[PDB]
Amino acid sequence: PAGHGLRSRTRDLFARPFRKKGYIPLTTYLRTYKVGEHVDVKVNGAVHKGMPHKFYHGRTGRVWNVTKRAIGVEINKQVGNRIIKKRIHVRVEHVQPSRCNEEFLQRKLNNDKLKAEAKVRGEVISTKRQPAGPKPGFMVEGTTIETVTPIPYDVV
Amino acid sequence: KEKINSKRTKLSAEEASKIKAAGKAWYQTMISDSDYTEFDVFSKWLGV
Amino acid sequence: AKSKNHTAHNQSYKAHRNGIKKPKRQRQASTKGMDPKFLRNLRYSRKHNV
Amino acid sequence: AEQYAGEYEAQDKELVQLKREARMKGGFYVSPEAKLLFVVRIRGINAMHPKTKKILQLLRLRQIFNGVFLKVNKATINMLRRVEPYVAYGYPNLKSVR
Amino acid sequence: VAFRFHQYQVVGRALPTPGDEQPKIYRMKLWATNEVRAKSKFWYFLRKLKKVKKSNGQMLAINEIFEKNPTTIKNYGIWLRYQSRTGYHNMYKEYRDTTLNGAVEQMYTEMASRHRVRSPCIQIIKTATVNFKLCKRDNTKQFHNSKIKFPLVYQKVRPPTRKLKTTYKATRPNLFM
RNA sequence: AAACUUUAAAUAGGUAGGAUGGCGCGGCUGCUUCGGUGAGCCGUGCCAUGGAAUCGGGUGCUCCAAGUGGGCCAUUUUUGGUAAGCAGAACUGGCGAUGCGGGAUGAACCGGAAGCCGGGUUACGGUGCCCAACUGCGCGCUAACCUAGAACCCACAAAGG
RNA sequence: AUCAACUAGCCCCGAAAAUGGAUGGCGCUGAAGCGCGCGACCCACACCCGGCCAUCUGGGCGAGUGCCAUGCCCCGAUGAG
Ligand SMILES: [Mg+2]
Ligand SMILES: [Mg+2]
Ligand SMILES: [Mg+2]
Ligand SMILES: [Mg+2]
Ligand SMILES: [Mg+2]
Ligand SMILES: [Mg+2]
Ligand SMILES: [Mg+2]
Ligand SMILES: [Mg+2]
Ligand SMILES: [Mg+2]
Ligand SMILES: [Mg+2]
Ligand SMILES: [Mg+2]
Ligand SMILES: [Mg+2]
Repeated sequence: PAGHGLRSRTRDLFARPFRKKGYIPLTTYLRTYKVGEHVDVKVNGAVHKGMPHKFYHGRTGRVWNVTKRAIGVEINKQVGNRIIKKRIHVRVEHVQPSRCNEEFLQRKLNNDKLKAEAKVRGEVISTKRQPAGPKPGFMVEGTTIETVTPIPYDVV
Repeated sequence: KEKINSKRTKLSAEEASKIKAAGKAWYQTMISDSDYTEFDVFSKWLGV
Repeated sequence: AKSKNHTAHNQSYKAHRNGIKKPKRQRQASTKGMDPKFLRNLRYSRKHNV
Repeated sequence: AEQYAGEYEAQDKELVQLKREARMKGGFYVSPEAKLLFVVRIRGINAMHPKTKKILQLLRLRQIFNGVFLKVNKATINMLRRVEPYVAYGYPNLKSVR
Repeated sequence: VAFRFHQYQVVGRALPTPGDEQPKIYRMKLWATNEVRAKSKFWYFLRKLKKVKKSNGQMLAINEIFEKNPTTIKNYGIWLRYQSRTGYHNMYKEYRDTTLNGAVEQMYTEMASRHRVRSPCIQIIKTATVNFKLCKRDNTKQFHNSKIKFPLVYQKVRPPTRKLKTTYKATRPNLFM
């Protein structure tokens, strides 16, 4: 309304990708959701029911209520000077589970394992990542060194 | 002040020779210049 | 005298000068709107805890 | 303080020793880059991009001619790359720091 | 004393990657005003020639080169690539100076004067000593003669230090060459 | 090819980076399943070196209420227009509400935002006189018998000889 | 010894408006123009130290020799409208 209906400006947002038109692979239906997982809303052109508004294509949020044929997602929309946790129900064809927390949930166990292994021995460790910092010195075994000089200008 | 043994024998002649040879080798490779047998059009301008 | 005017100029400033207020994340997240078939069960169990 | 002076001196001499050693062995030694930066702000607080304002509030450079000590890590150096026209920074040496 | 340029040689290579665990090595001879500017020029030429960027590169060595005999005059040639207002061109320049380091200064000054080309627009393709009896430019060639003699057509009258200089002086100065 | 696209950037967008986490035990369900099967909750016991960098008290919660709702300029993206010191948008900053140093003079161009003083040093911009600072040290080109030329915006010059 | 083309710096031709007239003015010509530099130097209410005012923050002061306690003392930052 007010100049723009539900599916405006989506000449390309809602299209299928090239040579991925037609059928829905069964995996998008047999991936199962539980309340709390982080899922990515990406609308699917061909399934017209339960569709989310074009704003929500390409966001992530936590499932908050799961029903038959429908997932309840709870994502942040920024309006004014505040963040509203909007709650939408999207049909399962429009959501894919996210791999944002893949590394997190792997690393959680990878950490608790080393805190256990440290409790084994001298019970001091530090299970933190550090961003790539200064690289230490080393010798370079002198090889053939290629001299490069700026090229004279051939107009052609 | 009165010319005491101020810095005397510190290293021998074979060592002070190989050090000088390694320095001069690095100098040769440090001032080494390019072949310029690549640019078949600016040969005569570059002189080679 | 063109009574139709529109900008978003200065609106990001007004938004952000007092922060973009995120809501306080909550222990015991709200259930209103959830699946009534799920919530009736959830209530009834808590009725018959011991 | 005694053994700090001792180890400073040892590190400074050791770098020279490895550089000559690598040269005589034929190749060359590559110094292990600076772990620390001194960053001093060189522009006034007027007409700044708001991202730049926040970056400088985190780097703690909130007034012209402030100078702060910073670890070199990828997060920090790519945070400096954003406010680079506003800062002058480099690798302080022992006299500078003391 | 102080020289506005210094001929460094910078040696660098791309970062280690799983294939090609010893990436190949590049050497260059760059003029600049100091280390950091020579380095920043080196990454320029290995990012427009050899497809390597500072992020995805690593610098191993930088030496400052000096001159062999600062006491003798050496006919220098510089082959240089420059940007005019409407294109690029290629120049050859012959100088007489005691050092290549001074010749480069003289050459930036000549390109800033004869052509209003600034430093950010000039590249020194090849530098070399083009010894006498093989020089090409007339202004170089005309100083290749012993038994040379010329008087000084231009000689500033000027007190030896700023102290000895006053505003009124009784006698019109005697200038003679 | 603005109302064409296989491909497809950069900047900008979203989410996660633990104490609001997990595992054991024994319980509820009127949901779920062929079914202790799951889903969730409930009680209890254990763990969990604080889970990238940096920074730092917070709108965290609420009440009452003011003024405002004529905008304008700039760098960049951009629609109409031949264009406009024009009309309409996008991101940010400025003026409006703001002095001060520079651009001779200027609301928004450059520097920079301030209690009242003493001392030092600078930014922008300059050092021939007006006018505080060099008729400084160097190297080139210009000789204008048209008002040669001489500051980011900025007070233009074109095709062409 | 030289011939031709191309190219690009400054200058010139291209280049015309009405009050007298504006590189800000005078003037400037191994510049006081143009391009690049080097040593210093001059200049803001900007940065630093120091004194003072105020606001804010944080402290001290009772078997009281005890105080406009609504006070005094100390520390720190800040100051456009
Ligand atoms: Mg609307
Ligand atoms: Mg309506
Ligand atoms: Mg309406
Ligand atoms: Mg698409
Ligand atoms: Mg329908
Ligand atoms: Mg209006
Ligand atoms: Mg394509
Ligand atoms: Mg956008
Ligand atoms: Mg992202
Ligand atoms: Mg003063
Ligand atoms: Mg004066
Ligand atoms: Mg108070």
